[PDB]
Amino acid sequence: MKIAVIGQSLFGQEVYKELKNEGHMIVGVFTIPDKDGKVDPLAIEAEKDGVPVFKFPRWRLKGKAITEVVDQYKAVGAELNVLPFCSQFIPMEVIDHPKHGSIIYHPSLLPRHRGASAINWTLIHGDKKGGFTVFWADDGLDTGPILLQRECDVEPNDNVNSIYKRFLFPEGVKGMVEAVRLIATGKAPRIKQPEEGATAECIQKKENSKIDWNQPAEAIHNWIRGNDRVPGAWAEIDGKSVSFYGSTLLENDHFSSNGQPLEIPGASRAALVTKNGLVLFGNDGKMLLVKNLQFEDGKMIPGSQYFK
Repeated sequence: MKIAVIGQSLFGQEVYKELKNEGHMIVGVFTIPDKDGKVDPLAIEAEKDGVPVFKFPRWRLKGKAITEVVDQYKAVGAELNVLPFCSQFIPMEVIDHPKHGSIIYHPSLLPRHRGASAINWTLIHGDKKGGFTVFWADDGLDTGPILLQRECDVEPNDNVNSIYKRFLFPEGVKGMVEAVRLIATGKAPRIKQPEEGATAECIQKKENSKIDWNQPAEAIHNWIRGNDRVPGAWAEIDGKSVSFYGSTLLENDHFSSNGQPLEIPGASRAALVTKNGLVLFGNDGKMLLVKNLQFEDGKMIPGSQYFK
């Protein structure tokens, strides 16, 4: 069928590539403008194939759809919109235009974790199960009826990168391909999202990923891994913003060490720089271990190497 891919990232690129390879006609790719002279992976592949690329800065202006860009969109004659990691606001005029409307990839088990940082919140909340949903876009945010859903276990030390690389990305690509298959072959369902279990959270940015120290060790562990790598949980240390990566919980066989104390403003007590990384305390007397630290615009350095 005729598909417009509206989105970005290597995930968007892979979904484009697999749909193409399944015999679908990609009539257009609609992605973000160039930033720092880097073209989005989705745009790179499309161009290589001669598929038309569009890079709208915005689809809307003062609460009204920009007719000139909507018209460019409508001209490619999509029969279905596919939205992998679309970071743009898409007018309902566009969402509803194709005969099959639009499907969206969402990296959580809807109705839980609506919002653009669902992977982060899956981990921040310490969920035991995670996964993704392919759903039909409606006018709300991640509220449309479910086409399909796939689950995975969340590992205790999973960060955003590990669960994304292990499951959400490669199975997510397959799920999108399968969803289009079901649509083409005419049997895709529209399961209304249940009310029970619905949650919605905010977008994670550097600013709001600052560590709140007045939590138990386990919650701090979840906070750090839930923002690792991006945007990077951080705290001020010695006047400067330090980001934390590679968290594990630490309970026992202590205090071997001997650690070198590191004051962290707001921490329940001083941290310990040790051979195995940076030991941090929660407000419950318990410990976590951070393997890697990063300063602003910085390369990562091992927690063990803080004073060197």
